[PDB]
Amino acid sequence: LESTSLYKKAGSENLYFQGIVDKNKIVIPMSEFLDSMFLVIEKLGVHAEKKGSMIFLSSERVKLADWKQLGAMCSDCYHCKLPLSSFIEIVTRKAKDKFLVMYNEKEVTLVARG
Amino acid sequence: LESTSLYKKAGSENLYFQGIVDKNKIVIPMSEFLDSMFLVIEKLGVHAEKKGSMIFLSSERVKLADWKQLGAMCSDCYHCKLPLSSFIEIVTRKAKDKFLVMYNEKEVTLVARG
Ligand SMILES: [Cl-]
Ligand SMILES: [Cl-]
Ligand SMILES: [Cl-]
Ligand SMILES: [Cl-]
Repeated sequence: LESTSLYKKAGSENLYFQGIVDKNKIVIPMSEFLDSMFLVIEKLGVHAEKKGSMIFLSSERVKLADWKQLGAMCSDCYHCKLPLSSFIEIVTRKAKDKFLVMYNEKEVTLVARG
Repeated sequence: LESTSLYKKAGSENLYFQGIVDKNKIVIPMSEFLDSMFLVIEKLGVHAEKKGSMIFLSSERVKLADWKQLGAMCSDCYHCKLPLSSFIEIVTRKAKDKFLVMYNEKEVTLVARG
């Protein structure tokens, strides 16, 4: 019931398939990265959309208190927005065990740690 | 009188001095990067501050129409805010002639093109 928790469980399998995979990095185009990450939380009834460099979240069921706790700007329990970079940092938190995460408006780059 | 124009004129000299400079990359900690970039526009009376993952701009003199044109959310001609990533992309536009620009909450990395 915390939608951000769904990221600790979803593999980087998503990002592997969608990205360009090298020995020591994976590069994922931004729209494909965001599409995959948005789809993860769609199962708790949380809808996500990008407009500009902001991510907008809204939910019919689940409260978004976890997103607010992590920095999102919410108008109520069911509607929040947050910068693209904050969204990327949140959803890749578990991937940081194995990868440096960096990005720009074009793409997300995960570099194997070492 | 367009404050974003001041970036086309300010060298990467700033970033070299503040960063860790290697043969094919420069890595600049975020607070030092933003401090240098904020200082650039301070000369047209534009004040800049980071809070969360947002950059807040306000000006006593110069209008901020150029920032608005580039995506900033403005309450009037003299007050705007924009996501950190959008700010980074804007201020490094001229550096993109020589460098890939990428970043995260920790630091900005410029990789020599080639
Ligand atoms: Cl954990
Ligand atoms: Cl857009
Ligand atoms: Cl130009
Ligand atoms: Cl802060």
